[PDB]
Amino acid sequence: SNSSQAWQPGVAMPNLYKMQRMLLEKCDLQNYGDSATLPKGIMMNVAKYTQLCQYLNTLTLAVPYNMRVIHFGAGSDKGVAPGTAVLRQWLPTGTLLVDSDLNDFVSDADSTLIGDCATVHTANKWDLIISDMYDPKTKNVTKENDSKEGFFTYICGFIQQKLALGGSVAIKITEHSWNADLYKLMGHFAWWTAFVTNVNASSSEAFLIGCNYLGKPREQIDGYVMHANYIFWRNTNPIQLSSYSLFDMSKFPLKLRGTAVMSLKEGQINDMILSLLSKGRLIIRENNRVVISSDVLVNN
Amino acid sequence: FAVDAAKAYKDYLASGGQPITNCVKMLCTHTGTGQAITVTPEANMDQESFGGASCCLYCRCHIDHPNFCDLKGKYVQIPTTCANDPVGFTLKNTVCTVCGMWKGYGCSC
RNA sequence: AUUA
Ligand SMILES: Nc1ncnc2c1ncn2[C@@H]1O[C@H](CSCC[C@H](N)C(=O)O)[C@@H](O)[C@H]1O
Ligand SMILES: OC[C@@]1(O)OC[C@@H](O)[C@@H](O)[C@@H]1O
Ligand SMILES: OC[C@H]1O[C@H](O)[C@H](O)[C@@H](O)[C@@H]1O
Ligand SMILES: OC[C@H]1O[C@H](O)[C@H](O)[C@@H](O)[C@@H]1O
Ligand SMILES: OC[C@H]1O[C@H](O)[C@H](O)[C@@H](O)[C@@H]1O
Ligand SMILES: OC[C@H]1O[C@H](O)[C@H](O)[C@@H](O)[C@@H]1O
Ligand SMILES: [Cl-]
Ligand SMILES: [Cl-]
Ligand SMILES: [Mn+2]
Ligand SMILES: [Zn+2]
Repeated sequence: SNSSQAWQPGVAMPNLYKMQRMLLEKCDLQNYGDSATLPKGIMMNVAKYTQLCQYLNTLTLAVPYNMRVIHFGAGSDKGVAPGTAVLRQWLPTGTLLVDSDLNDFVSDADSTLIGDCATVHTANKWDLIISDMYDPKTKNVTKENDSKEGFFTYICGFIQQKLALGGSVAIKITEHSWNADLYKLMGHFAWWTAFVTNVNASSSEAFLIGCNYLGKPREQIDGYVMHANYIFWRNTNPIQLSSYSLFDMSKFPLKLRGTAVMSLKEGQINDMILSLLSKGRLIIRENNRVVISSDVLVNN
Repeated sequence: FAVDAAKAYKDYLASGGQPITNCVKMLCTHTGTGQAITVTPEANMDQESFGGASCCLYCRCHIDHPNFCDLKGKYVQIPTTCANDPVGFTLKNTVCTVCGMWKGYGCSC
């Protein structure tokens, strides 16, 4: 924790690593499992989400009035939602925040949906999607590390159908919890990266961040190759655990930019509109009421 | 009939019961207004800020609220000397309606 | 993955 990156909230995958064509190898971190020293009484996920938000503060996120944020995998074994509490602290006052999890939990969100994420429906679009979902069965490694389906299939469809143009995502992955189609969708944003929090530098965990959704492929990404590139980066670039950025919260709140919100048909999305989307200066979606629901399977 | 969750927790603590854990403590500047319940963390140098829902006995125990939940979606500031039991502090204390701080910890109403 |  003496390298200049130790004062940052975390480390983003460098561009040259994204341009390689590596074969998938076993992830082997020299500090695997080591614990970070956190400020007294601070939970790991408050520190982790604080560093994710500090990093998102450096990107061109669109931040309109009445911003809409949905948080998947917001519950925990503690029965509370530490990540949601940090999102609520970070987002401008008045931001609509919806969260969800397979298991019941108490939340600071405006609305909470309990059930498999595949049961969640919304006839509305979102400005920011955060996912911390992880399938416990991913720990049972009995074969080749292949692209995983489950909630990742739902997240890819949710991004393609419910993310507003100009919107952004942060989706948690790990060495074994990953999806090739999700990496491919990162090529549908103005910019993307794999971000590792400094407090969890000893984990293969990263947040795949898509910044400013364009709804069309800007670059063609092979998801198998890109995950192999991600693991290669992690295997050859040890990151020192660091909680340094957690001590300066003076510039933490996301700045309300009042980003313009417009409704436009796909036939009106010209290069001038794409430029505004790419700079975080425009959100394209309806501004109707937010309605959400969870499908309930009825059994006798 | 009505189950008095509040008295039951006060009695539990009096008999040496361990305080409710997992109240979500937030990272903040500790240069805030110091008010009791706020839309964002406002802890001063003598307080800790916690996510409201995690400090509400009714939310945590999955019980009906005695009324609407005034803590859910907000942040509660707890004196650092009492931060070991945020749920207990929110029950045993009251907020000065005018000032906005806890009675006996900055104000008196 | 929900550090210690
Ligand atoms: N298919 C699915 N649908 C919904 N939630 C799922 C899911 N698969 C896994 N999850 C959830 O993903 C979560 C991973 S732990 C999340 C911790 C939480 N983000 C925090 O702030 O502490 C678990 O709560 C698990 O129930
Ligand atoms: O609920 C109070 C608290 O101090 O209990 C022990 C740990 O669970 C802490 O995170 C929590 O804030
Ligand atoms: O706060 C800025 C920090 O980052 C700088 O790049 C230096 O590496 C470090 O000495 C400094 O404290
Ligand atoms: O050109 C790409 C640049 O703009 C993107 O929108 C990102 O926010 C920024 O991190 C990146 O350096
Ligand atoms: O919602 C949280 C629960 O589900 C998660 O998948 C974890 O495996 C489990 O430990 C936790 O109690
Ligand atoms: O525990 C290993 C390291 O991680 C912590 O988060 C701190 O940043 C550092 O002081 C400590 O040495
Ligand atoms: Cl799968
Ligand atoms: Cl910001
Ligand atoms: Mn870890
Ligand atoms: Zn409550």
